[PDB]
Amino acid sequence: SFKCVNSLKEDHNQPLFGVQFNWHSKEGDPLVFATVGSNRVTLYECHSQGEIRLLQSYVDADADENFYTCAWTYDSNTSHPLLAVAGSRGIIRIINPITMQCIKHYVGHGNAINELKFHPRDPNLLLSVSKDHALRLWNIQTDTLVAIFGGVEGHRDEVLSADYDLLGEKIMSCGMDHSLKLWRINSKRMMNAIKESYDYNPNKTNRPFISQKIHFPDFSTRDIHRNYVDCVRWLGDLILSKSCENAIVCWKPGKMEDDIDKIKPSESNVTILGRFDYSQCDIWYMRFSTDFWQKMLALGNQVGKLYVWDLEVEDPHKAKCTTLTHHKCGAAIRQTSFSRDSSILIAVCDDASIWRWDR
Amino acid sequence: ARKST
Repeated sequence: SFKCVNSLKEDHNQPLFGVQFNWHSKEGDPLVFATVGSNRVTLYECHSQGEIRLLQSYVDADADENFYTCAWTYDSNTSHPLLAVAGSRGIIRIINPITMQCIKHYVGHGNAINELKFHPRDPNLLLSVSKDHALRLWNIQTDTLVAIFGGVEGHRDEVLSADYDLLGEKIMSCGMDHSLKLWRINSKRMMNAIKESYDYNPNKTNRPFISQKIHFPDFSTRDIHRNYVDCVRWLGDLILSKSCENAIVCWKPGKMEDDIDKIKPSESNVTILGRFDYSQCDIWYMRFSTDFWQKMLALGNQVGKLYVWDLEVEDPHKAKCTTLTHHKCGAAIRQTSFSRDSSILIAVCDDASIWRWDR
Repeated sequence: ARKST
């Protein structure tokens, strides 16, 4: 049971394109989420009786910046959390969430960054996906660009989403060219590059750091969706992905029995294991999310309805759907986020509203 | 495909 306990509206009236709970917060500290929209990022604290305590924002000096996405990590030496933000200017900002100071930034991308993700096992490895058709992997410890995943066989239009698998050995990306593409980062070459990125200190050498140019995916398919693929997530070795066709497909590369690590780039088949249908979500840039454990799946649609899927069933097609509505919630939900313990679900909207659902 | 309605 989720019940709606509170809502609010940010003062800029622009779309909130993203929301992330900090899953690296300390034991005993209150639960905290960031929202991104307009040219800002804002942090809030969850307290009892549905209260959403407004903390502090970071506002970009450029009036024309528009933040699209954010991701949490932490400093690897001090335990302290960090929040990365990015959007239309194609600039990644690493923000100290306590003071909201911009610690540092990365340029390179030829255009808008549509999503950011951190590696599940290495808090320094930041993946950005761009409107310039490419993904980039950054080491935010040594401030190095580890690799660009692109080229003619990479995406031929905007990359909209990507996700590391559980161990962070491979990436799956999706975008406007209707395709989902796989990029392994556990090859000798990539493990070497990450290692070399850690040994790099510009003060102690003469060389620039050389990026990898990865121009070939380890698998590709245009067979799942017939429009823009705007969100992707690993579910073990299986994939969850959506287009703007009111469906989330659960699928895998190759045939039913094929091992994901034995899939070759020539692979021609995919296997569909289920599809979760819903209504009125035919605009693009609409992201579902999952809880920490991947027991559930949340997606908002374009008229303010929420869909939650219970994934704690023995095959993906057996997922149990439930819905959450509120008569005052009628604007489009761009993204959802669960607290780490899944007691709270947050939805953020095109009219700048923030909706809080408690279990 | 539109980004918004």
